[PDB]
Amino acid sequence: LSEINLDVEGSIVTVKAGDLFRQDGFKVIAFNEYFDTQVDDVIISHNSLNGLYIDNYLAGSVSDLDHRISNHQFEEDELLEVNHKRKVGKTQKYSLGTIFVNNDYLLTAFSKFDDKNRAFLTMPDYLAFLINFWDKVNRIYAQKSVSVPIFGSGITRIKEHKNISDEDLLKIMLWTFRISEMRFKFPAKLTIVIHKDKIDKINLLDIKSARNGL
Amino acid sequence: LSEINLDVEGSIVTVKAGDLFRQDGFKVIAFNEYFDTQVDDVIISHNSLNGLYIDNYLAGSVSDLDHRISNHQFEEDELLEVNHKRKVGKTQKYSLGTIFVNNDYLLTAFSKFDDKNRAFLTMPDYLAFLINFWDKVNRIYAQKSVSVPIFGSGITRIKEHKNISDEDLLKIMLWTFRISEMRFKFPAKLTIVIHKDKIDKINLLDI
Repeated sequence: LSEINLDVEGSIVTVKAGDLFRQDGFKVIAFNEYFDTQVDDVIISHNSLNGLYIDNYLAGSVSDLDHRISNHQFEEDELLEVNHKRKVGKTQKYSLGTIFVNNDYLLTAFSKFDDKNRAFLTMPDYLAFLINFWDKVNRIYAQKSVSVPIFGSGITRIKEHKNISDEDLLKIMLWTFRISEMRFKFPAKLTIVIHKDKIDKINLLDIKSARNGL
Repeated sequence: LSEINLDVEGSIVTVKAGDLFRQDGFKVIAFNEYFDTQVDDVIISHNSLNGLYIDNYLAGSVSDLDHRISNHQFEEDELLEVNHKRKVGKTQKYSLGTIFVNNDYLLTAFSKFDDKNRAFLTMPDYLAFLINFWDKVNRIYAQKSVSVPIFGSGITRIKEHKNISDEDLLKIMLWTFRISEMRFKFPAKLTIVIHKDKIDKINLLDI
């Protein structure tokens, strides 16, 4: 079984094996809190989806995107404090769930970076990113297709849940999307794209319950 | 029906109709971020579970409790800022999920208060409180009985979710608890208590 459609409180949500970059419509790439763009296996890694987007899929130079983000008008709440101590990498912190749209890609600030440029989140941070993100897309991209990976199944560490399964992350994503879409009467059309090789690990049948919040 | 036991990650979580104050073991009362104690229908309502506890069940004086909390030594993360502008009530703010023990009662910092002193939470606040709260009780009160109400099903307003239902709050509580106990060999023994007048609108059968 490689695809499932579920009714989540009135909206059809699709979970399917595939390649995110082959999806038509809006595609979500998970960046870090600084919206770093330097793929040198030091800040951003070449195996991440964040570095893979920049390496082979970004339109234009990395230097052009940096200036588009630097000269972008983020809400007063989406802008955080500036880490002047950051040695290697950008300095402006952004609040999780922040979205910078770039052609048909939604670059979202997902993971945090510690003093040792390690990608991490706490479970409260993870659930808070999801709720904020789901709010922004259901509000801004109502009725538009949005395709997302399994947030946090890559190198991002969820503190104290290092062994969390992609199947648990997937259920959480559906629980938090339900909480969000239930306040919107025309939410986004959500597709969760699972890497074709990882789909054999996940039992899509263990997830259907999350469409009702359990 | 009125009671169900759920096999959550191997642990049993009881959901029952009844009166929280009649439970054996630990009973959780939700306070605000300042741990205020002035039941006066402006900063703490006399109808809230917070008010009923202080008015009808607090063993000791409110002053004994305020001072005991003041002189209590929380963690460094649990102690946040100090609203000096605070026109009324305590000024020390605590991080949601902080617990102060008071006999067989766990007084936990749950709701936030605004300028008008409205009890409120963002949905990310609510989920963060639960994860931070569950982790504390699963670590400190492992194998001990902890009874709780449905957090958020009272005067507290979850922003953008003014009309969230008690059944939906119960569902959030149950899967945020699962995430928590996941990382504990011996979690706490959780009993979620619903008020008899609300088990009609909630179908524990569904769940």
